[PDB]
Amino acid sequence: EEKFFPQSGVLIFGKQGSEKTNVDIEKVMITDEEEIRTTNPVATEQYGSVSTNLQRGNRQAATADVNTQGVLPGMVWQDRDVYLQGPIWAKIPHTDGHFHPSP
Amino acid sequence: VGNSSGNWHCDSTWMGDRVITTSTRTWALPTYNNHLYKQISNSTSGGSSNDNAYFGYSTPWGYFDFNRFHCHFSPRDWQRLINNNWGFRPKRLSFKLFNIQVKEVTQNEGTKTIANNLTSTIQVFTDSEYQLPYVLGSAHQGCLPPFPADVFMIPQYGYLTLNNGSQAVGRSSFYCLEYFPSQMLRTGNNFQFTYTFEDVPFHSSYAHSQSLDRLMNPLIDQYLYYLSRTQTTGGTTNTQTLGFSQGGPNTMANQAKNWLPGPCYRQQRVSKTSADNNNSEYSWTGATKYHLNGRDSLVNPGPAMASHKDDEEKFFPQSGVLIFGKQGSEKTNVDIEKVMITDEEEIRTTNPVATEQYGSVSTNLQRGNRQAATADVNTQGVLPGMVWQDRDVYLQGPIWAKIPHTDGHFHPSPLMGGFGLKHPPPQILIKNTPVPADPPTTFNQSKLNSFITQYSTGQVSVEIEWELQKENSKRWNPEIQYTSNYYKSTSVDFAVNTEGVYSEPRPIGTRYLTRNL
Ligand SMILES: O=S(=O)(O)OC[C@H]1O[C@@](COS(=O)(=O)O)(O[C@H]2O[C@H](COS(=O)(=O)O)[C@@H](OS(=O)(=O)O)[C@H](OS(=O)(=O)O)[C@H]2OS(=O)(=O)O)[C@@H](OS(=O)(=O)O)[C@@H]1OS(=O)(=O)O
Ligand SMILES: O=S(=O)(O)OC[C@H]1O[C@@](COS(=O)(=O)O)(O[C@H]2O[C@H](COS(=O)(=O)O)[C@@H](OS(=O)(=O)O)[C@H](OS(=O)(=O)O)[C@H]2OS(=O)(=O)O)[C@@H](OS(=O)(=O)O)[C@@H]1OS(=O)(=O)O
Ligand SMILES: [Mg+2]
Ligand SMILES: [Mg+2]
Repeated sequence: EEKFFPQSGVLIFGKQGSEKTNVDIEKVMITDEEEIRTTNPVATEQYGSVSTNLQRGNRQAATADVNTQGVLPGMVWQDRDVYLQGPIWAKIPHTDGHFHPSP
Repeated sequence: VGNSSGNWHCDSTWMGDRVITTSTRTWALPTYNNHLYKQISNSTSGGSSNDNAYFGYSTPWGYFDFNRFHCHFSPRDWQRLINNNWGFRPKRLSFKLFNIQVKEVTQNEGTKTIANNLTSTIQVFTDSEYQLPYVLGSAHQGCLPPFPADVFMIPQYGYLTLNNGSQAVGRSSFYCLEYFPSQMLRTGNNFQFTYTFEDVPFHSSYAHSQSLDRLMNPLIDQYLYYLSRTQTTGGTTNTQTLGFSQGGPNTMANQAKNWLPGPCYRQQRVSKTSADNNNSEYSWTGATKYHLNGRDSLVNPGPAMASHKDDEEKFFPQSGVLIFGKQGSEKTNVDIEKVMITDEEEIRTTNPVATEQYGSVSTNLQRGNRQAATADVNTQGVLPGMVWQDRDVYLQGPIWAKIPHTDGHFHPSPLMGGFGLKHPPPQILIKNTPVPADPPTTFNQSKLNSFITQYSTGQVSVEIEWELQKENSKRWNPEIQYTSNYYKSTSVDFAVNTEGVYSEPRPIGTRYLTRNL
């Protein structure tokens, strides 16, 4: 699925000589993430499917779809890549509640 | 008898990075259930279903309720701490109870007389191993008098175990503290012990200067682009094109950010005015609640959230924040006139608004034939890239809590705000020595029930050492501070009405000092 990519999911880098607006795909270099398809799901894709209520001998068994999700124990992933044509490090917000402050 | 136990030591001190304070007060200790245990389950409930099920007992003993601030600190000092330091935590603690006085009481023909019975004694201890159900942290009332001169009584003690509504599973334990060591103490005999905390992140007592959405410079743009043109507004043939833009000093909303708002949970937006609320009883129905073993229940005093957005003073989460009735509030249906609802117009920088939606996500997969769907997202979970700040302090509230000794826990920061500990300060329990009344002259197989109604008093000492972080910021402009309104009022704030009974005009938070995010 090279054609499709997250609308705002990844990064965009215009080749040398790009104006400020409405430039075309001809100029930028969109970041393909066909690499993490091992651990991390696809944002453009659904995530899972869960039970809707409680099937029974009279009422049919429902199966709800799950697009958005949260985190739970038993989950492992890998943050975004590097892209030297991009940022190198970031700044963590000095607050109290933070989690896996990976950029 | 011919000697007192300990002076009255109750003041505050600011040695700088530390601040020691203690509160000396007096109490009273009445007998209970006539020194008898009880089995309190939904058999004494009288109404509730598997929703308010409870199976526990009632111990004749009592415990201490000093888990608050307005009862440990004075108003001014609180102000002192708040307006000066960014963060703080508790370091050391001590406890002393003495000058005990037992007074038996006879009741001859409605004509009762209170004499003194020094011959008696008392027994009290502390649960270090945390083998007893931690009760505090539930923020039950009957706390130390948020005032010094007034004395009070120690609340009885009762706990609960696993239960199947009106009954209990075998896995429903049973406890009896009288199976523990207790510093048997007679009058004239003093009592003291010592405790120390462990490391805990200082409650971030500060307000942020910027916001997640606005932490980026304006004068510049982002060499990074984004999809700002799905179609081509080149006329009436708005085909499917791909225009892109960068960090517009105006399009900063569409700009690029690296962090994300903390987790959330959708609440029901109510209002302080009446006519703004619909006309239906959703207090227990249209409310935000969870489910557990059928025992469905609320999901607050809180969540990890901020009350509302800008200029929405009228609306507040239904059950999102705390509620504190001014001095002199009954048990039910009192009106908004009495309580002091907690406004959270402070965290609108990091944490979203529970009464508000959270986000909006793609529903399926747009295409040239089928339209692009956009689903709404009220509830959420947590993910990397999320940062927030737990609830505030509210000295008219809890001070710390108790972490459940389990395996799986996460950011055990309390939902009632405050501090959590894997090994919290113990629970103090006391009882009056069972004085068996006149026993039968001849033998009897049964046990003794007859006693002498008696109680005692004494002084509660509690040294709380404190750590702090003061504002070192170069905020050129005068940040905001908290101060009693400088005008003239009839009854001064936190003052004693002409009847000695004093109250608190308003609740107080910490996030005051403008700390750069
Ligand atoms: O307790 S639960 O609501 O969770 O559900 C299990 C039992 O509830 C029923 C009936 O309710 S009861 O008053 O608690 O006994 O719920 C299911 O049916 C009720 C009304 O149905 S019924 O024809 O009288 O049995 C509906 O709603 S409600 O009770 O929640 O107000 C529910 O269905 S619907 O999708 O709105 O049509 C349904 O419950 S649920 O929404 O799935 O939770 C009985 O359900 S049943 O198993 O499907 O028949 C259960 O009791 S039972 O008599 O043993 O069946
Ligand atoms: O594989 S997916 O289901 O995820 O979707 C992409 C392709 O599936 C279609 C058709 O299905 S196929 O049998 O796998 O080739 O799904 C979309 O349409 C199907 C039935 O449509 S169609 O007219 O025969 O093309 C619907 O359902 S289902 O296949 O899941 O049972 C879906 O639509 S609906 O909302 O229920 O009406 C729809 O898929 S989805 O629910 O969005 O996942 C084709 O979809 S399309 O791109 O919208 O046309 C895709 O294949 S395609 O032939 O290349 O288009
Ligand atoms: Mg239901
Ligand atoms: Mg589908």
